Amino acid sequence: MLSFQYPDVYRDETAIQDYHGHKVCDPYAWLEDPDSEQTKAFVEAQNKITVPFLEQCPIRGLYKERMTELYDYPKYSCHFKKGKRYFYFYNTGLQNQRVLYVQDSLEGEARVFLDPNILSDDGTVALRGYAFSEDGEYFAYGLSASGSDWVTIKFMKVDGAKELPDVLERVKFSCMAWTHDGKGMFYNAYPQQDGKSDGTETSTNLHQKLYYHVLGTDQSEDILCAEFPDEPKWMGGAELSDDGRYVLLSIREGCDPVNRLWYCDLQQESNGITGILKWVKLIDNFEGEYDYVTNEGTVFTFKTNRHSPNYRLINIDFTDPEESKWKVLVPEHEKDVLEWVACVRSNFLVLCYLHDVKNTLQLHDLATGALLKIFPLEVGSVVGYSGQKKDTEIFYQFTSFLSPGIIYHCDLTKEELEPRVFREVTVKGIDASDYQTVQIFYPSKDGTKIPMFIVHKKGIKLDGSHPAFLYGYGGFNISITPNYSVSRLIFVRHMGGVLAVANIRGGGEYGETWHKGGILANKQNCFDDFQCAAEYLIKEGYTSPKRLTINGGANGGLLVATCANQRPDLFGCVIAQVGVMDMLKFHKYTIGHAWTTDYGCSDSKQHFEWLIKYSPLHNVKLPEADDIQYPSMLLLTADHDDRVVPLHSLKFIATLQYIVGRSRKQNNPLLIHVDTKAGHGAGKPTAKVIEEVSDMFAFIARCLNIDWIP
Ligand code: PRO
Repeated sequence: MLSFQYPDVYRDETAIQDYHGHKVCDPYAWLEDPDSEQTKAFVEAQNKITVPFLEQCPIRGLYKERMTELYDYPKYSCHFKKGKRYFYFYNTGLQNQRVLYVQDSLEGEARVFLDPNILSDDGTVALRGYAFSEDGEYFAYGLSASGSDWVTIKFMKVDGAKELPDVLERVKFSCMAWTHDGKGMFYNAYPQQDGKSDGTETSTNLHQKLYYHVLGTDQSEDILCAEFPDEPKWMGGAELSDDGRYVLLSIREGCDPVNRLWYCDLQQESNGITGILKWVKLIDNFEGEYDYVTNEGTVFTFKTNRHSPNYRLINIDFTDPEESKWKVLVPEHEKDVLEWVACVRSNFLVLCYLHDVKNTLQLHDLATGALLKIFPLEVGSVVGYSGQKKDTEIFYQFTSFLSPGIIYHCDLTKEELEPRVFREVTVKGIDASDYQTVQIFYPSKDGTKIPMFIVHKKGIKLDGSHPAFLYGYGGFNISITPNYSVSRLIFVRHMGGVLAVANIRGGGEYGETWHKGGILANKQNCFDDFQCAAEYLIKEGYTSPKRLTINGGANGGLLVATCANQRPDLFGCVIAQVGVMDMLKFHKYTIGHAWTTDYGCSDSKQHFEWLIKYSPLHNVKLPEADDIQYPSMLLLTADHDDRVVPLHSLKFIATLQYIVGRSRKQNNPLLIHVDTKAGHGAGKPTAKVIEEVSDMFAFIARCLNIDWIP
């Protein structure tokens, strides 16, 4: 029969909970405890069968070698100036973590400023956030170990790259902002909690507070500047205005792009920062987002979505704060989303728009908002930018599906502006001209036209014979734009596959209306959109059900897992990374309470009724037809993923193996791989990234029996 046997997993049939009258059984509830011998044994047993399966066919080694070769290309970030020096991140190619360099001039020799690689043998300690003092002489940086969201903030004196004694603990989802007097830095921290705080715990994160750390002191001396004891879920991030006069507090609750905005005129403090600041509650509700751009005196420019779904720029004068008095600096565009805006060279605004899922970059006048210059870009994404108000030049990084980055530079002091190539890297082995990217719009179930990028070798016959890899996310106002992925291109070139990315609802591709189209009561829209994408690829002849692989991560993991339950006949392989699988209990762990803005919460009868319909953990069912089985599935998670606690995947795989894996007609494998010293994904070292993609494509290869193409 099969080559391996699924592990014995105890079913606690007494675990029954009542959700507003509906009895729900959770037989693997015990997997919620990561510290138990039972759970440890479970993980060990699952990995024991997954690893040999993935490593059996030599195609994995072929893929790993090719990935190690092709991924070995110089990787730079935009240069950015702080004080009298320039900084930039650079990875020579295969370093586990990118290194931060410093140079005293653009033509000067660069030296290593911060090398995270020497902090661990395996590169599992990574930089997570940083902040330079206004004068650029001091530097704060966060470090996370094993992929955890938890951070320890450390400090350095820039001149000489001197280590300082200051260390801040209990930092997570924190701001980092220095006051311009150079005395200290604002940051967020959570209260002491029982148990561990290393990324392996599941404990809910509440009561985050805003503190001020004076350089040269112990964290126990830190000043508490803002706290919301009556609102446990609020999170207040601080930033200083460009002139350093005001502390702007952005309070968020949940993941919607909205925030309260309070301010503190530092000059009005009785005796400096000594306790809870004299906050003026400018915007004291969660009805809209207000993202600070710059200010001229009391006139503050904010990027907002207040009655502007595609976003716009408005000016609020603190001296005449009523909404009826706000000035619209740059009106909302009928369809293009204003993604972000930066102020540079005092009176210039850099605006980045998303037009049909492709970026555009424009320069505008701060005083009038009028368009001054269009920066030419090919089809793709702007994924990096540098240029603060006092800077006189900008750098920006562009990427696409077929090419790594091109970093451009533009000296804004020249009357005739014209960006110039500053850095460009070419991957030897992947000739971009051999492939093509197309964008099509397909109708979903309800008729809504959804965009989808498709990348493939030029001149293929659309006869349905090609394996395909369809990616999707769908939620949280996140736009899935073009990105350079050598791993995916190896699938195209060496596995003869077709790549597709569906910009389903719930994302931010078409503004807040697109986001609202895939949340709460309408979450099913996401799944319908994605299923329709698969149907489009099949109908048009790009692939066939048995040769189609779907992939998503986190909320995207929820996407592909649900699609496997709803339309098992439509896919051949499903790879769900760090997915949210238990939609009834997600809100109980770590930062999960924040996702209720997209999903709702089971505590509500109304929400429960939406959730129970698509929750992956609660919708595993044998297909009715004798000729339909579940697709091959691979769940990927890690023991320090404190963003989406691994229990989601643990309970889901147990359920799949028991309900579906035991069926005689099920021949496709249902596996999970739980990595160690890793988390959700941010900061994952190069070595691990390579192993992961090798596991993914090896799985696809074995399940669909795809031959390697040298
Ligand atoms: O998608 C992610 O990365 C997690 C889970 C949904 C919200 N944030």
